[PDB]
Amino acid sequence: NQRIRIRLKSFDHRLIDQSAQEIVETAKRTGAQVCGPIPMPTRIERFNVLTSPHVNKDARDQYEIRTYKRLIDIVQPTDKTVDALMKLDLAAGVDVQIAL
Amino acid sequence: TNYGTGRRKTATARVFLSAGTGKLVINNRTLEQYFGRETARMVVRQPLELLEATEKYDLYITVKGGGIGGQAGAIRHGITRALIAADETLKPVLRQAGFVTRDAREVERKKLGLRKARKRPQFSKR
Amino acid sequence: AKKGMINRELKREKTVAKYAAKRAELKATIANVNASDEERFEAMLKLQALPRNASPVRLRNRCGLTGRPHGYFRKFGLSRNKLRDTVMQGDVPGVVKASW
Amino acid sequence: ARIAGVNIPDNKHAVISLTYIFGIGRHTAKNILAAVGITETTKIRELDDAQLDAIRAEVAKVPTEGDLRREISMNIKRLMDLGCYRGLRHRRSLPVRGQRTKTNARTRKGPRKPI
Amino acid sequence: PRRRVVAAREILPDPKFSSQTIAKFMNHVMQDGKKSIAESIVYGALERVQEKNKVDPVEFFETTLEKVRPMVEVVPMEVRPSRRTALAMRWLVDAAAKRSEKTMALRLAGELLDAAEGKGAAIKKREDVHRMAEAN
Amino acid sequence: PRSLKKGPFVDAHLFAKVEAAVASNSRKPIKTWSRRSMILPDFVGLTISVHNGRNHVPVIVTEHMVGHKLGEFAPTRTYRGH
RNA sequence: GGGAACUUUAAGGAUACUGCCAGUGACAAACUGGAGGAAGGCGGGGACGACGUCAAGUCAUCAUGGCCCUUACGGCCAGGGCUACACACGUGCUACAAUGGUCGGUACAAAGGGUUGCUACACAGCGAUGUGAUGCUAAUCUCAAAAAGCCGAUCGUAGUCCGGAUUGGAGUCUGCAACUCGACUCCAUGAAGUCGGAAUCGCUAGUAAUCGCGGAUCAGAAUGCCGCGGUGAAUACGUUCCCG
Repeated sequence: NQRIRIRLKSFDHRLIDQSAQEIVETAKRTGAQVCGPIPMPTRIERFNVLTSPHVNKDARDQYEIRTYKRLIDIVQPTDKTVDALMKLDLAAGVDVQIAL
Repeated sequence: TNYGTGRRKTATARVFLSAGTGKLVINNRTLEQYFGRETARMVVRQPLELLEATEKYDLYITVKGGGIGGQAGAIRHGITRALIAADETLKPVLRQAGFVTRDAREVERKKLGLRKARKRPQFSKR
Repeated sequence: AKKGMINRELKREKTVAKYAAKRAELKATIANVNASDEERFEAMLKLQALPRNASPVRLRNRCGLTGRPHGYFRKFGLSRNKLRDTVMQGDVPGVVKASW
Repeated sequence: ARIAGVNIPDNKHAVISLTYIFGIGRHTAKNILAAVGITETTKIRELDDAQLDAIRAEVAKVPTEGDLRREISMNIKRLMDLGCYRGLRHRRSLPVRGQRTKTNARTRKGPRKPI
Repeated sequence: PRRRVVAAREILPDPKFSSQTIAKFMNHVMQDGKKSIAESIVYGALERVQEKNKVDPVEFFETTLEKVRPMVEVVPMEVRPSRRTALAMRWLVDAAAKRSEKTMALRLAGELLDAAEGKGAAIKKREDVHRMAEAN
Repeated sequence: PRSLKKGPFVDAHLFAKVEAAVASNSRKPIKTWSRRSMILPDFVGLTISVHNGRNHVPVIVTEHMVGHKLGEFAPTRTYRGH
């Protein structure tokens, strides 16, 4: 019943999808069964920034930043599975959390 | 037996249509308990009334999101799709009635510098 | 901003850092119900006897590059003038122009 | 009927009629009626004498007209004599609780005075 | 619009009698989107009229509307068929307001019943409009 | 106003001066900038020079002043009409 | 327990092109109508601002040529002011009521925020709130009650059971500290106002109107600003007149 839960967070959904694909392929190689990847709801934060130095309240830039989240479940681990996951390299821009 | 999905202004309706004798239930409630204003009930009942078939089917309906008008419209759309999924030849009559179309109108966003989607603050030359 | 105002902000931050633990202990003693009312009054007097800059309500957020005191955006630590320029040339990760 | 020295309307409910006495609001009226035992929807016209004196006894327990007006006047006069900030505002007939006076002070000031 | 001709919007018939006249009258009655209140008022008025006399509401209403319908607006300009119904329902709405019955549905029912016999504030509205119509 | 569970607020130096005078019986005014200190019953019978922004105004404390702040008796703005 | 159907979540794809039919146009561009289709002629909205104009705005975000001050035009502190008040204007909010006010019962959202934070629940208080205590680093727990809506009772056109300014008294919370100069709660008070002159503003559809909800700034302090959904209209014959 040793279940491994992996949560991926990023600011770039292509990067996060690449990482999720790499992880699921690495696990399927060692032969443990996988569940996911499951996409969690995205968070969106918006900002309004005045562009003129002194006075134009109607002249503004609207920016945003998104946080993408992916969930991966590992069931029936093989001994090689955890070692392969730990030897997996850390891609820049993607945050990975592993819970047992 | 047959299934239909309806959508109208952020409302979504799941409709299960079978053969029987006219029971109707929405979110484990009757039509009169669920909808208080009678025009919503007429909107819900329009498809079967237009077919003269209100005593030959059982309807099991779940609905979520939106307001009363949106939910009534979604339920009507779902009933139409469920009837079409039961008898294909019925579609011309429902399309003539106008029940097959998915209404796409939705709330417009507020815009920078305006009070609303279109309303503009009061202007003065002097 | 002038250099004096920036140094003033630095001095207040240093004072707040220096008096952090004593103030928290005093407030805990004040909010403690088991202690005698004489003890609570004494703690109130000691708290009122600290230097003014020890209190955090006198700190003002300023831009990390220019020291501007208006338009702060806690998330980035930059005022609007520098935030616009830094975002629009790509040095802020994940931030893009927003449309919806 | 005459209660506390004024004639309250007889064709209204008691909770609305008792509010016509200075110093009694809706909350106090329903409190008095609940304390005595009359329903809030009973009109004054269908109230017998005994319940009328029962209401009068309860109204005797709160400052209503002359005592209350005298007390308010004394409070204002004390501030004006003392000469604190609120007393100065009362003397000059200006807002007392910190509102703006550059515009929008017409309730205290009265109608506009032409230059 | 300096080049275009914009087609007149088409509104749905009412769910109860399937009458576009009733639907447009309801839209004229409604204020700020309270269609439920407007429906209650209009349906109550028609029900009251039907109780007073056993006549079918759709032709009852359209007959009274034809009687109140003006041929000339207010200084005579000439108007189109839609304008006829427009100002007819406009005047019909106002008279019930200054009537004195307790509920708006009852007030409107009284106004319709009295206009059906020519004794309606909308009726003298039309009469005055006509009296200025023979002016020019 | 200030919550009763905390009690009145008086500046420590002003309280020290007042209690010193009252333990003694001195009569010259007590000069202060503490416009925010509350008037306590011990203040009665004393003259306090309260700052008002540009000057020190003398205030002779009476019984009814108890419960006010010192600044209420030293106005800060000057107005005489338009 | 279980299922992977449905809703949803979120990545990748398909689809619309006058493609088909009937007339027009000119023998074209284009224009008119019909079928199928979720959608038909640019389906709706956003970002994107050509060559140029106004010695337009910003030396107080910042940088910078020149000029000026140097025991002071630099620097440190406490108190006060930016909140004044015979008046005039701009932008808003709340009303003048019955398509409404109050009371009781009962339904339906979207988006967003939360670890020096949001708090289930119990107790205390009329209430703002306080004490104990539980979950949450969040599609997991929480802010949170949507409001207008529907059913019933009452009020019966009154300056009122409309309106909620101003003032007296008593409190809570943040904060070293609410006098000048905070927000909120309770009792009392109950102003103008009965739809607004000459004149003038916004809007062509999920729009106007109306109803509630969230966030940045922020110890505390929105009727402003930026967003979200609910209910949901009327009218356009035309280019003389006004403006660009």
